[PDB]
Amino acid sequence: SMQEEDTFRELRIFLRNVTHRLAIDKRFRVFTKPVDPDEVPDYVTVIKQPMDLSSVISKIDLHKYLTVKDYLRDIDLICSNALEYNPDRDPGDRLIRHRACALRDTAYAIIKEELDEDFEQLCEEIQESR
Ligand SMILES: CC(=O)N[C@@H](CC(N)=O)C(=O)NCC#CBr
Ligand SMILES: [Cl-]
Repeated sequence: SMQEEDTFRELRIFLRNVTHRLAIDKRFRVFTKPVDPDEVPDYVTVIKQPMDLSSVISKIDLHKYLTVKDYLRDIDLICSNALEYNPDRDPGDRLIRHRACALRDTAYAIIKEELDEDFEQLCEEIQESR
């Protein structure tokens, strides 16, 4: 229905705003664009589902997220990809892990404070009805 389409549009506006707030944070610059294959030729071979915030915006606009849970799965990938690709004890890898964990924690904290649970439940029930 049109009411359902209005629900999903509101979801996309909410998700674009959360993603923009993460993307303008200087800590998260490395996560704003795909990894450049030049600098990192082994990336695309180790990490089977690369994800970054530009890809998340593209997904929102392609109507790929019908619930906040689906969006958080991709935020979780940005975090877990960095834990997997940069697991060493040296400071460069520790800094990327701490930034990727902080992204994830920040997205979850904004959603805890600003997503109404009944709005998410509605999205879940429309998605399940399709
Ligand atoms: C290269 C690397 O090992 N670290 C990555 C972090 C990552 N897990 O995507 C990085 O900082 N951005 C890509 C580049 C380059 Br230069
Ligand atoms: Cl830096």
